[PDB]
Amino acid sequence: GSRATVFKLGLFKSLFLCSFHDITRLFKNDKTTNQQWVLAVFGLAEVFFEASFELLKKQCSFLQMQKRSHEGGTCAVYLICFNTAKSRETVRNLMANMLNVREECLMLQPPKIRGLSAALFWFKSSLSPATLKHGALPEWIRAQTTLN
Amino acid sequence: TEKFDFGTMVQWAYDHKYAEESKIAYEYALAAGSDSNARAFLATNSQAKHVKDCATMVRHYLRAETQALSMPAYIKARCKLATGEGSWKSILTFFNYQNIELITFINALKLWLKGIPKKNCLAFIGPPNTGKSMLCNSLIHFLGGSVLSFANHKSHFWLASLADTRAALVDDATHACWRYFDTYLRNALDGYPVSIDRKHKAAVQIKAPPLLVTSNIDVQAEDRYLYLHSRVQTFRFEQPCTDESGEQPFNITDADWKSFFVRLWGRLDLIDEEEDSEEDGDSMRTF
Amino acid sequence: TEKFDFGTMVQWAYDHKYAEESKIAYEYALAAGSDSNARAFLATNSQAKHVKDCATMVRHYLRAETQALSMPAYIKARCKLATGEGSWKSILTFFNYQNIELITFINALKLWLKGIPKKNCLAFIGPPNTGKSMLCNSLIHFLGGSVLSFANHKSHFWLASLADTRAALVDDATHACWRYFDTYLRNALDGYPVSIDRKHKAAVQIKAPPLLVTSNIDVQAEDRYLYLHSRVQTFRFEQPCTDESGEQPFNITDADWKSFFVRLWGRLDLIDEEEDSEEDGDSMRT
DNA sequence: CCCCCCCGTGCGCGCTGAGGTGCGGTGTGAAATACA
DNA sequence: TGTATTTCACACCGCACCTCAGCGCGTTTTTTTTTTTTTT
Repeated sequence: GSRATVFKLGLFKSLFLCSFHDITRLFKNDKTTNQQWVLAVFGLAEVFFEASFELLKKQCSFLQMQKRSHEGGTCAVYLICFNTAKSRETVRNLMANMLNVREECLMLQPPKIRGLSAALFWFKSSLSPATLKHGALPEWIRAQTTLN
Repeated sequence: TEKFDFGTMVQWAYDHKYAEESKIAYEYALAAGSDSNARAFLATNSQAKHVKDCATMVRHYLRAETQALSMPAYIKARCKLATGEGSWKSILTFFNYQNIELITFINALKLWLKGIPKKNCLAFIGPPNTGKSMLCNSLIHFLGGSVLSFANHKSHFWLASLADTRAALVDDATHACWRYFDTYLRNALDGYPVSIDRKHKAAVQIKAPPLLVTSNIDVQAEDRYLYLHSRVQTFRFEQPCTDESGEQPFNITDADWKSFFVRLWGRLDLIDEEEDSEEDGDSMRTF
Repeated sequence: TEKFDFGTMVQWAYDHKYAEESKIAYEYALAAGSDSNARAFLATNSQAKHVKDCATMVRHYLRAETQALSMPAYIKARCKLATGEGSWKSILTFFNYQNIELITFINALKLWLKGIPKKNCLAFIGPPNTGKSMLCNSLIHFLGGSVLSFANHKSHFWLASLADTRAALVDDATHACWRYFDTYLRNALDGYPVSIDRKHKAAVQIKAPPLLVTSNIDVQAEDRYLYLHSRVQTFRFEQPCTDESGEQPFNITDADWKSFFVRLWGRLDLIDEEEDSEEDGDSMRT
């Protein structure tokens, strides 16, 4: 359980300088499946962040990961494109176990696939040397910065 | 669109500070993996001309960026560029090894850096194998100044390097070098403008930048160089130095110089004017 | 019918390392038989410009590629290119014929390659026709360096051949050459940057690369070179390496040096343990 | 269960030709106005 | 009911606009040259 709180949203914004709501759309039912997911994790240890990159690569067509911590705390973000569609219930169980964290430490919603600022978010992230990357960029992001 | 855009290439080349053509071409062809303008450039049948223009523009931007900084900003940038582990102790220990106070060296360094006339040349006089060139080469490496060579003084273009760098070094000045300074280049030690050529260029008249010389000859003792006693500050190096297992008992790093300048930003009296923008977005308006 | 595309032509040129312009022009005009782009080149109305631009682009690529290789990687790339079959036994037996243990030459190479100051020059001293130039020039040829020439020291333009290469040989340094080293290149043997000068150009300030010098004068016995004692490691080549009875028994082809390096990668304190996927990515630079 | 920042702009002078689109020089009459 | 007297109405045929990018597109003396001073 534990979708999110004013405190988790507040920390995300203080670190990434934009609202978690501006890069995701809403799935109110924990059973609806989808290949693409946006994940935010608070209080995650570095060794598990790095291990998750190698493990997710084997079941994904695309993956982009980054992290940002400060005085408040640490919180990473993942754009995950699974080879097979999964529900929030399933992804929640997979990632809490994989990252060695309580479910309350996570926030999960599918991506906002229409909107230039939302696409720019991922585009700008791909320009940092620290960002971990795997696979070909999703068409909605690519076509979000093209159009002649 | 896929049309190539030269401004982006110039911005990128300036971004990592690639100036020479070969590095620009190689690194850009490598970057062509994830740069739409790059994958456009590879197909543009006029690659060589674009590379030449990009290198020339980066050279222009960098050269006109360096010359636009007053001295304290230049030393600040050089301190920003210096990394390592060290301290000023690894210098003052050497000076005490040669039995000279550091306070006198600071009272000289302040004037030398300010370029004040008649006090704009430090001469380090010491017998061979006492460590002169070690300290001088370390200091001129930190100040990012060029080193001259009295070998070519038959060919008068050996001063060509004096047109850019802000701290010239002349190591192991013989009798001929001191006579040359006494007769011809008195103006530079004064500080009045001089004329200097540059291979295939015109004699660009500029003020003479500060110097730093090492010579066995004691100018302030001879009588032929009576007219240099009022243009040279000397420091005596007497105690011995490197003869031990290929490791000079003293080697001066860049961290030493960094902690030296930073710790003595008050005694050398280096500062800037009314400031309201120091740690901000660098003006990268070259795109 | 088939538009020209300079990119694939520069890719083809870099494929075969055809740096010079004339070879480009001739080989590509020959290849026009079975390469549509080459027929487009032949029908093109500005052929010479394309040849010149291709030559320039290939030169840029190759020069930058050479400059960017770290020293162990460059030794691997010079080990690949040396052709022939032989053995390090020639080096070992040459040395043991000069009564010099190999371990001495190793413990000198270990430093001389690392560029450690004050141990960055290896002098081979012995009366002539003793095998100095044999080993010294074979080793410089292996390292892809440039053989210098002490003769032109009347001009200061004889150091220009050190702006690029990573190993220099100064052959038969007489007293004049030793004095010149002691006076003007005091810095170079100390590893710190020097100021070389070329003809009709401007001086550049680069690090002094390693060196190999051959001389008949024992500098570590002279006194005016008291400074030179601390930055030159002497090697006494005394015995006659050349013909004992008419035919030189000893010669070091590139295979001998290559096998020497391959078997002595450990004791030199280098690293070529890449073995990444199969050999290397080496994808493309079109 | 709703807002604490992504975002620094436009191109070889010069052509010039097929392309088609339209209100008119001219396409020039059956309908349409009025005559007797 | 027969007939002089006229613009709208679909259009011959167009004068002439704007629209692209494949064709043209570049510097090299002076210094260094070994020459004879330039202490000796």
